[PDB]
Amino acid sequence: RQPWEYLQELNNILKTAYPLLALSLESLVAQINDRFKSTTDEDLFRLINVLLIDGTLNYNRLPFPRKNPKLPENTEKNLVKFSTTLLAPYIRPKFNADFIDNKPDYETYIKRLRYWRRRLENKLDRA
Amino acid sequence: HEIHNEFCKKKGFDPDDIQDFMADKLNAAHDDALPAPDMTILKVEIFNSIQTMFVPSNVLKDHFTSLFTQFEDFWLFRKQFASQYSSFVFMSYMMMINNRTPHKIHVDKTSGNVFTLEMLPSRFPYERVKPLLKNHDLSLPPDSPIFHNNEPVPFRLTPNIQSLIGDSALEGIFAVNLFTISRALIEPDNELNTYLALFIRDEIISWFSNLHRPIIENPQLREMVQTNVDLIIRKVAQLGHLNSTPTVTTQFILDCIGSAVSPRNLARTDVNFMPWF
Repeated sequence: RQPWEYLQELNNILKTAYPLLALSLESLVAQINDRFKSTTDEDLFRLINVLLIDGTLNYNRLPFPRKNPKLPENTEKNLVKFSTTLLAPYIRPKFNADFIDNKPDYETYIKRLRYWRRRLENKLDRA
Repeated sequence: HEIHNEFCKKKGFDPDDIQDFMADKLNAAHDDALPAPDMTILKVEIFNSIQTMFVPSNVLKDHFTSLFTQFEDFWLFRKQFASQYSSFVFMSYMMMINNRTPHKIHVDKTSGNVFTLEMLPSRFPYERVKPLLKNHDLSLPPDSPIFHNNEPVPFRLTPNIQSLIGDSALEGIFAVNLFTISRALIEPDNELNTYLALFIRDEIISWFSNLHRPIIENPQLREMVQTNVDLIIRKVAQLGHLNSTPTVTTQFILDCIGSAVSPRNLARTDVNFMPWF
């Protein structure tokens, strides 16, 4: 198959001619890719931010005329997937305590997300 | 967005209270014995209530006057902000890029340079939504790619940006640069065609590869590309066209900024757009 064949041919031509250049550039790119990975609190912060903008975006989609709404099943399955894709030891027993006890009802869910976002932004600002 | 958050937290608010206020005042009128079945008048009056109770239209200008230690610096900053925001509005208008929320617009506080991230154009799947006709002005037996804009406003010129630019610079620097850019792009005898052809074609290929129907690969795809290119070139040449009769240059641009700053259009957009700021 011609795409990866042509890409490996171009990489081989770029590696034989100028080998020192390709070596230094690949070592630089690899060290940036391994060492500038974000920590646990920054990943939790960006996860809570994308969850909060999706919650306030779906709450304004006119789901109902909003008597006392409830969460859809796909958002709950997405966040129970994200809870297993979170950090294991210490984030999960506190993140799981905020969707088992019927905290998702589109009002305490957004209030919980705002509380967690404010606490995380104060934690990252005291770094 | 950072400037808006500093203004909200300098007082006793946080900008999710704006969403809470519009949700409560929009939910308090769906009830029985209907006082407002019309959503537009209620949306306009809660827009004015947001602009008066929470965020006045002098926040950005006051922040930037407090930012610089001299008025020469603020005056030169505003003089460059008007030209760079005119270029940003042109880049948002041509190629039909999406909603420019105030966290996607970045400003350099040492030059006045404006740029934006998430420069993703809006491609609507319908060929059905169009003020123009389907058959005669353009011929497309497929229907998927159109490059259309969804927003009520033609671009983003909110009250706070308009109070920062002022009245003299919005008339003499914003609209005139927005006119001369589109005049300079249609002069050089089809460079717009040559750039926009392949940069539209890659967007068409990504549009047919995002949704899993990549099998339509034919000169019909070139017809889609040329149709979208002619549409974008027509909308660009609409700005820089001066009439044969004596008419103010920057008149279509002034009508566009009249339709982009009216509260009857800014109230009909989403709350993540932040039309008050």
